[PDB]
Amino acid sequence: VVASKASSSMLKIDQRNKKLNNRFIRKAEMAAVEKRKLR
Amino acid sequence: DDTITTEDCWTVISAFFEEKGLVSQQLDSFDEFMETSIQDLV
Amino acid sequence: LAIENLHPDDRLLLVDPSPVFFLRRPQYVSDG
Amino acid sequence: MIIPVRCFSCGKVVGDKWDAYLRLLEEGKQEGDALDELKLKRYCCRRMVLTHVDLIEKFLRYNPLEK
Amino acid sequence: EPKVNIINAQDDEVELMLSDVNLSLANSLRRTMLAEVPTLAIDLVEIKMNTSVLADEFISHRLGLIPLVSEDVEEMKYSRDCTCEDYCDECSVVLELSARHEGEEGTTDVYSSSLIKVSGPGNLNVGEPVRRDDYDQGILLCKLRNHQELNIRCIAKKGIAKEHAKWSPCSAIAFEYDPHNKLKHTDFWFEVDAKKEWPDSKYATWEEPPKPGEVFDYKAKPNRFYMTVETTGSLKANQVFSRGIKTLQEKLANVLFELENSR
Amino acid sequence: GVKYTCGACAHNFSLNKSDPVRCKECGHRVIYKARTKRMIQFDAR
Amino acid sequence: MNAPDRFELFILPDDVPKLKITPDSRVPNCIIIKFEREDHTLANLLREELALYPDVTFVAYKVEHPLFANFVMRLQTEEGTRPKQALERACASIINKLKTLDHKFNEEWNIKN
Ligand SMILES: [Zn+2]
Ligand SMILES: [Zn+2]
Ligand SMILES: [Zn+2]
Repeated sequence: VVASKASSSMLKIDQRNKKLNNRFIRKAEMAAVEKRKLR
Repeated sequence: DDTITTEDCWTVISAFFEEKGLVSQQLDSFDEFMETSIQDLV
Repeated sequence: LAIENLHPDDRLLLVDPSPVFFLRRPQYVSDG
Repeated sequence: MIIPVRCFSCGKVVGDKWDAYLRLLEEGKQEGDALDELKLKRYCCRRMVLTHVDLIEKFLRYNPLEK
Repeated sequence: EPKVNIINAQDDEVELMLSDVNLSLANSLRRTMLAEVPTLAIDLVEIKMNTSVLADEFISHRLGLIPLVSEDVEEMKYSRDCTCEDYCDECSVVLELSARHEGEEGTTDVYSSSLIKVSGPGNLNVGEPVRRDDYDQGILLCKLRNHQELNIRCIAKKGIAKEHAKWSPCSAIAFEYDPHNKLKHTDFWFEVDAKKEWPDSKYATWEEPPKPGEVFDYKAKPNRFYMTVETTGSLKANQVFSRGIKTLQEKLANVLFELENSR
Repeated sequence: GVKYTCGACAHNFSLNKSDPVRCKECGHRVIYKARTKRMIQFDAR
Repeated sequence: MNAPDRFELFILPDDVPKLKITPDSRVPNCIIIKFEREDHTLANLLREELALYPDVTFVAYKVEHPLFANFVMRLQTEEGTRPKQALERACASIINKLKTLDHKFNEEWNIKN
């Protein structure tokens, strides 16, 4: 393929952002559901 | 086990769209046609 | 190490002079 | 398609900060922190860089028509 | 009687305070700096070859928006006021860009630093594209892959932002007066309490908050105006301020000349 | 007299209004006219 | 297709005067001035300068349509003074104010640099 440097950088950014989203959004949702449950 | 969050549901939906796509019904119907229907009609 | 590895009392010393579920980090390739 | 030269709302030159923005995102900075580092204070200018889609990279993958 | 006080000063931005002036004068100064200070910008593009993936008018529009150095643009003439044939050295600056990708792999970026000044006014500091540093590459113009070339010749002319926004020296002019709302020029929307639902101004500490037992002063007028002028690099901030003042003076003098000539 | 360009291998050639419309070297059936020589000017606005 | 040329906002035609003054006979000592190729920038400045003069009893302006670059001013003065003289005094006063403002700005910039 011989990918460009900008495209490879964007791919690395996308992988990091996907991992960070999958952690943080799931943790926030768990905190919200436990708070709604304890009420 | 552990509970299932909304993010897990979106992971399952992502699996669905990774396997099927958005035009799977058209392609599957045409493939069924070409594979068997012409022979059966003949 | 990171903020998590910091002691909780020292974490309490970091006072602004929590993430929310509806602020996603932007992507470029998406999925599907 | 390619990063606009000026901000639509106020006209600040944002066309010289795309590669630096990608570099900062590569280093692990958050998008808001990266925009802060590039001195984009008004949210009109932050919108220009935060919501840009680089379509020229897809257009360049087709073979040239003249050689 | 008018006074000027400067808070922060930089090449590309100045934050000042105007006092003992009318609101109309400050607003007219803001409008003049936004729309009527002349600069230099590319206006005609001759395209000799363009085999990139971008349309010709796309690249021409991008070229128009590149800020050029306009320090000596006051000594230049307007193209329609020049008696010369076609374009000469006293009403235009000629720049040339030639880019190509060598090799069969990779991509080449075309930056505004690749624009080369070929001709212009003798000993005037006009025409060169603005650059923050010596190692800065400038504004991204295009991208080229193998066997794609760009070869253009541009003509920079003098103009004002009234004709097209590419000639504007400023980006945004912050403008503000009366942070504590003593003149009651605005009526604050609220749900419970207006005081704690509205953020404080950044100049709220520059003025004494009104006393609780004070009564409304109906004889007061706006007196102190805070403004920040941000430039695109084509001119320095002090140059923009001085040339705005000069442009307003020239407009007023033209009105006075028309009045005296009317007799 | 008139220049062309192949749609596949980007090869340049000429036609005399009597040859079949084909690429000389790779035999593609799709060819494109070359850009004119007249002056092209834009107003950068 | 029907868009006017952008330079028409500020370039004055050869046959169009920059300034046309007619009297307003309804009230004494009033004139109507028509400014061509001008907008709020000059109008508001002149109006709010003239409104502070003791011998000026009425001053106003209006831009009839935003698609045409012109405005019309109405000016009424006392019996002793003529409105044109008041307009000239206002122009000279604003020029002097801008001159001292520029001087003080240059002084402060030199001090702080
Ligand atoms: Zn902006
Ligand atoms: Zn000339
Ligand atoms: Zn061929």
